[PDB]
Amino acid sequence: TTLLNPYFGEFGGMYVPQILMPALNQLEEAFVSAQKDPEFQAQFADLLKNYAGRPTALTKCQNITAGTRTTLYLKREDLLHGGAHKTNQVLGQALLAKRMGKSEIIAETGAGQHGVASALASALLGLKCRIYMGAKDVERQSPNVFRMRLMGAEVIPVHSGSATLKDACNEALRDWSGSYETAHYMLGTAAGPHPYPTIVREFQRMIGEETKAQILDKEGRLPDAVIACVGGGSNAIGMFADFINDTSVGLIGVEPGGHGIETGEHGAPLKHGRVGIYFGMKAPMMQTADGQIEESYSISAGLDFPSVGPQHAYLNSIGRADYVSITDDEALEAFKTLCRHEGIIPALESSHALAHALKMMREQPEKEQLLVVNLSGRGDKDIFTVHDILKAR
Amino acid sequence: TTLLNPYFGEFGGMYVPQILMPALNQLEEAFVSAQKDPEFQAQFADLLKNYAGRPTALTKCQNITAGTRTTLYLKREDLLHGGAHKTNQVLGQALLAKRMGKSEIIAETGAGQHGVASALASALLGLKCRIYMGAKDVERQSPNVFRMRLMGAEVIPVHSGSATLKDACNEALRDWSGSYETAHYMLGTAAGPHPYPTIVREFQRMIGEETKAQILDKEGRLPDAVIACVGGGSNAIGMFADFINDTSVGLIGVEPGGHGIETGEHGAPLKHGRVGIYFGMKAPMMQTADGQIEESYSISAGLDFPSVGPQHAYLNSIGRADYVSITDDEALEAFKTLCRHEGIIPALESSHALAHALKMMREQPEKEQLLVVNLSGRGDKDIFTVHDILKAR
Amino acid sequence: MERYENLFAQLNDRREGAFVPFVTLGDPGIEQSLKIIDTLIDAGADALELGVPFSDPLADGPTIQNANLRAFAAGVTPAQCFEMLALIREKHPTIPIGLLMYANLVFNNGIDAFYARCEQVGVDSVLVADVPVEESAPFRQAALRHNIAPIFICPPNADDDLLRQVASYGRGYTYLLSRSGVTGPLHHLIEKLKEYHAAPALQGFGISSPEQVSAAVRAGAAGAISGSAIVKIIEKNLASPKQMLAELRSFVSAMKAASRA
Amino acid sequence: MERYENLFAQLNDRREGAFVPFVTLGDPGIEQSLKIIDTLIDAGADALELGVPFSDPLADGPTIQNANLRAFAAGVTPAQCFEMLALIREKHPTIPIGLLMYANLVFNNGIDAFYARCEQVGVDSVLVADVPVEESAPFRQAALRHNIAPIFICPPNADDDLLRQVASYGRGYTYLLSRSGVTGPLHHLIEKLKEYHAAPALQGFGISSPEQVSAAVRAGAAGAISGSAIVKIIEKNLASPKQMLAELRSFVSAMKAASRA
Ligand SMILES: O=C(O)CNC(=O)Cc1c[nH]c2ccccc12
Ligand SMILES: O=C(O)CNC(=O)Cc1c[nH]c2ccccc12
Ligand SMILES: *Cc1c(COP(=O)(O)O)cnc(C)c1O
Ligand SMILES: *Cc1c(COP(=O)(O)O)cnc(C)c1O
Ligand code: NA
Ligand code: NA
Repeated sequence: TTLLNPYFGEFGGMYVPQILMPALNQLEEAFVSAQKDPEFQAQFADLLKNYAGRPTALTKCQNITAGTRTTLYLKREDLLHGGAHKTNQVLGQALLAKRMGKSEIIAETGAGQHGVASALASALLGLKCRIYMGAKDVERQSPNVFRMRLMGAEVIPVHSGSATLKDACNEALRDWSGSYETAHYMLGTAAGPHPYPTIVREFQRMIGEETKAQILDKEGRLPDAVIACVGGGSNAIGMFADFINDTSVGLIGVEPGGHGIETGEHGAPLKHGRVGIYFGMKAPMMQTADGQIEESYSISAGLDFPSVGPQHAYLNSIGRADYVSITDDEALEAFKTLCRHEGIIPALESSHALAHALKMMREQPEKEQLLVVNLSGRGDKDIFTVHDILKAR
Repeated sequence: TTLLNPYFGEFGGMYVPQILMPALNQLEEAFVSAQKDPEFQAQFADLLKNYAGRPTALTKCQNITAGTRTTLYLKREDLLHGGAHKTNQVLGQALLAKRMGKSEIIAETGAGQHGVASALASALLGLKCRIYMGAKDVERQSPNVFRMRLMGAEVIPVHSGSATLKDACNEALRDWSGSYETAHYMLGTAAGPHPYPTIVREFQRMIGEETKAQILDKEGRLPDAVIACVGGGSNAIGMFADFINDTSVGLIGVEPGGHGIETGEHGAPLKHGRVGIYFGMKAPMMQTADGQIEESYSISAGLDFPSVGPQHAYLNSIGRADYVSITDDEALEAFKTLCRHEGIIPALESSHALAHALKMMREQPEKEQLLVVNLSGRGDKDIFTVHDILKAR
Repeated sequence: MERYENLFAQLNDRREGAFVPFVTLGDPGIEQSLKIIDTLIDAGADALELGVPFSDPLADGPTIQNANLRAFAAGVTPAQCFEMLALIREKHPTIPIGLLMYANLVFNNGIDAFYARCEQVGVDSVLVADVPVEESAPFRQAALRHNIAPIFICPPNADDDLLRQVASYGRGYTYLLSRSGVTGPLHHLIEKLKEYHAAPALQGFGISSPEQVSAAVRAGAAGAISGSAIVKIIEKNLASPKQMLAELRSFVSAMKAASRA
Repeated sequence: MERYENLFAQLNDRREGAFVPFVTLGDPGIEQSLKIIDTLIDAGADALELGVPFSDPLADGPTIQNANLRAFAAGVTPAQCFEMLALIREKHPTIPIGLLMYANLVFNNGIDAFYARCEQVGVDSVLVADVPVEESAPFRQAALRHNIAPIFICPPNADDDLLRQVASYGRGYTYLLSRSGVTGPLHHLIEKLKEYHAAPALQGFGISSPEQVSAAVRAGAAGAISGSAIVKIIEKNLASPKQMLAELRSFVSAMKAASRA
């Protein structure tokens, strides 16, 4: 039995070993409880506002669009404490762990940002946090690894399998299944077994609510399209949710195309992968033909999740959302362009979403359109990779 | 003739070569004009809000103060676009350059942050920006140097004299004095020749206005003290100004004590320097006994300005403000402590101000007090220096 | 087929409990794997439990994670494992053979076709580690349609609702888990399981010494399964294949002997 | 003393314009500096202009920034420069000697005491590069009290208000700047300056060839000052001290000759 639907059409579910179900049922229950509890909401609202900085601005970029008939706004999650949208849902998940009486937090991280984020929520809120990270990513994310540790978290490297995020995601589960009674598993994206895709969505949705209000305030009407990168789905579902019932509003998700779809070396399972069952759920997966899970590739470390949230696969299948891809070059061009014409260094991740907006504008410059891009994070962390590339080139 | 007083008691003035005065008179005039112009104010308010993120939160830190009778709030300039308070005044100065019809911006920078800041304001607002930076700081601030250049600014290294910020400050002047007619000099702190200390103050004062409102909203009354680091004076005067007429409100400025006042190797000219005339003004200077200007030392690169704003020397001399110092160790302890108990990585600069608050609390834990610290920036940029120190140790 | 029902009845006529070791197919290589398996049988296993190497075995501990990696170092694929199974069934008629699968490998090229391929190689059961009863429908159906017994794990904290689902939906044997965590007081489940006519329980997770096999049977379980310990042996002996089989032999005999009346 | 008034009157009786080179004291070293200076005189300078090395000479171009650095490489300090001045006055009675100072070095140990030390070594004027007329009071006072002429710069864009301040407040000569920028159409200022009985103007900044000295005098300026060019010569000859003095000699003679009737 669950209280909510664990499925978005055919995708989603709860595929975990039997020993973990009481944990997901308990979590679902505590989340359902929390959403009707005014104290919980007021406490969440208060950290998002006075600790994390909400609401985030909505920024019109006239320099980018000049000479065209696009108007473009970026929702500045790069301004949120922590530097990316992930801090929203971690605070919510932490209050949940609290509300369940758990005292420890477990989280997985690839590029480091969800690990930094769970460690900051943990420190603030009195939880003991341990983070799993694949040794390959450890090697290549020392800033992050040191940030989490300055914040009292313990960082545990994962050496098995490809040693990256999916292997962190396995190690997180293994641990949860023997400590769930005291620990809560702060999953890092809107993915995984129910009720996580729904709870991550609901704790990121303020991004779309505030967008809507702001755009109505500044323009008098809803956008023609909202665009967001899609690594595992949290920022995009966050920007989309509140516009889902607004049929005239385009939802465009951007998955990394890496060196190029035809090359194989990409991160776009929703449009170029194949349905599978992994990580607690049924969704598009990057996988071989025999069914082993493979890694996602992208010039940006954070769109590494080799699968995608179920709700996006559903949205796609019914037509209600559109998903496209943007290559590393395209995303680097968009990065450059923002730095030089609006003076915002966007994350390479959010670079993908900006890049598809710029294509929308450029390919048809006399089309009349009002776009919002979700600038899911800041790109300070990417300054050197862009540096090394522009040097080799 | 000027329109406003160029002096704060004995300190300040306009000591520039005769060829630059028409430029400072013109600037003063344009600033006086702007402050009475509602269009200018509305345009400034709109970038601070929808581009820079204002207002910034005021954050209560219960974990830090537990077990004591201090209540501590930090004003989150670390959340402002750009990551530090400097973005406020640069946007104001840029609109000024605009209003004067200039098209080019000139700025000096030490640790990089004022250079990044003037380059982002420049990019947004259509100005051509060149930045002067001492070759020693260039060497040691590549991230910053590359950020400014991603944002279209030209970075010009300075090899003369100690090759640091003061030598950048000379090179800025030299250039202004032959291009002032098309260029505006975006000085980076509340210092230098009038009208800069007054204009930087007035374009940073929103930090104290919002603090006041927020603290009245959350606590019902004004703080017992506001504390802020003092590198050249802009963030602190920004936090102080609006409380100056509130006599019961303490203003405490924190200058870097470096390895220790007795050692000589510090950055605290206001309390441990000697009055001099340099950089367009009369104020406390780090200087030899024969009168050559020396460098300020500190573990944090941004409190390097070897002098201090005039208005702070005045405030100090009449008793209305207090200035103290905090050493590198003390500032590193405070850095650590914030990372681990509130999950905010503060700038080493703002670390000094937090450190003095913690002393206020720790030395008399049963005193009843409500402090605000101005967290002037984020410490992402300092992660590695803290790393290398904690490794050697 | 009814190999489990047959074994169970036979063992019950001997007053014996069942002893079933687990290995990963193809670890450390195919040939050696086939020899390990034959040695496990020759030493006394009552039934096998065999894993198909999978990239992301989120319910296993390190030991068996190394086993999959070694199997992957040697190129072993599912299509190879099935050929392995086929020659195992060819060599031994009556031994029940259960697979331990992860969901993706069964759902990959169509669920039904996975259970059909199981039937044509002679497999008797399949346990899918990351499909809980709540999600078992498609998998249990496809299983019964091809005569394979779908195995389920009964957790130590199982509540009565779960007990009944397991007893209703499983066949061949019931995997009684001794503990939470990953591979590395049961009397109640066991009575309740008999009460609901569950398939006979095999106690699993952490069985590594003969005393525990004996203790399981005394508790009322029809038997015990041991894998980690079996894999440990492999992983300890990689440098000497012959010593590998010899220690496998001795451990299995010791385990089997303990289940005896 | 009245050395400037005296020189000017003498030059005026010769129908001559004045030629005054600038150097930094102690560049490249003290001894060599003293010899440079004597060579400048022996070659014909009418008055000297001497800088005291300072750390942050924000109104000078590279050329003279190198001069201060070389002087600092050699340890030269203000107290040393004053001893230098003293032996210069001892050697040459009547030559006007002006200093080019930065504010801090004059305000450092008390403004008044700086002008007093100037008087005791025999200095005739002091120009302080970063003190505009608007801020000149303390400096001009202290100057007149000790008989030193306070020099001011009249910028090319000077408006009538400024013209009058300069003419009123300066003494000895007026520094007529040829251009904005740092060290590296004047007829109106010059007439207006005469009109307000300013001290005689010396045209400065960028004078480096004899033609310009002649052009200044024709314009009505009482003379021209050249420093960058003089310093260039130094900096070009550091490897050979003797060639240094010889080229200094030739350039100065060439400059001086050009101011002649
Ligand atoms: O390692 C063991 O001791 C026992 N293992 C089994 O019974 C086989 C097994 C491998 N992975 C699993 C996941 C869930 C249930 C059984 C297994
Ligand atoms: O370099 C020159 O050509 C002329 N320089 C002078 O007349 C001496 C000088 C040095 N620095 C200055 C700053 C302002 C005015 C004169 C000077
Ligand atoms: C982590 C991250 C993402 C990708 O994860 P999502 O769940 O897909 O949003 C995207 N942008 C930024 C800045 C990230 O940090
Ligand atoms: C630049 C900076 C300072 C120092 O300059 P002020 O004018 O003294 O405020 C302090 N804090 C931060 C974060 C800075 O970037
Ligand atoms: Na993905
Ligand atoms: Na200072």
